[PDB]
Amino acid sequence: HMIQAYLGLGSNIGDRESQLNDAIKILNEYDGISVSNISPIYETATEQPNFLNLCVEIQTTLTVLQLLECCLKTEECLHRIRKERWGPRTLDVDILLYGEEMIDLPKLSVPHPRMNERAFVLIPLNDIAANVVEPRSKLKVKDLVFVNDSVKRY
Ligand SMILES: Nc1ncnc2c1ncn2[C@@H]1O[C@H](COP(=O)(O)CP(=O)(O)OP(=O)(O)O)[C@@H](O)[C@H]1O
Ligand SMILES: [Mg+2]
Ligand SMILES: [Mg+2]
Repeated sequence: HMIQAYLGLGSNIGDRESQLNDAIKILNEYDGISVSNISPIYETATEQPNFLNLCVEIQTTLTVLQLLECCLKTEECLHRIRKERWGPRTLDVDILLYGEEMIDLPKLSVPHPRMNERAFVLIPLNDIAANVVEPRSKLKVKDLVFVNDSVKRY
């Protein structure tokens, strides 16, 4: 049946905003995934560009492992098609939450085990998932989010 999940997307190279918008486009077009909500974008502040990050709410009929493959194929797709002969990767797609489930595999940890210490994740996530419970801490997102001045709305 249909599960609600949250993804975190980040990019700090090229047309960063396009990367993010293209990742969302691709994800929305996999079978078993539809994008139901999108956070605003945030910028986070040595000489390489700042990250843009956002969070995405999806409704999916996929298993969390199938969802992981979709995320990685999306990273892979955008990367392969980059102009620049080599360089740092263009896009990170991380699974933040999958229902209220906890998953501990070598290849997969959900909830993302570092989300709670990252404002560039929590702040955008709080814009679309304030009342969702993070099952490890058993706190809601809105109870975890904190102010961080280095994270600005873009
Ligand atoms: N919640 C999650 N979302 C996505 N990948 C995860 C994950 N938990 C574990 N992984 C695994 O970690 C591997 C690492 O890929 P990367 O994207 O380069 C880690 P990262 O996002 O750069 O750092 P981070 O995990 O601290 O954000 C993936 O191939 C995947 O199998
Ligand atoms: Mg990451
Ligand atoms: Mg990752």
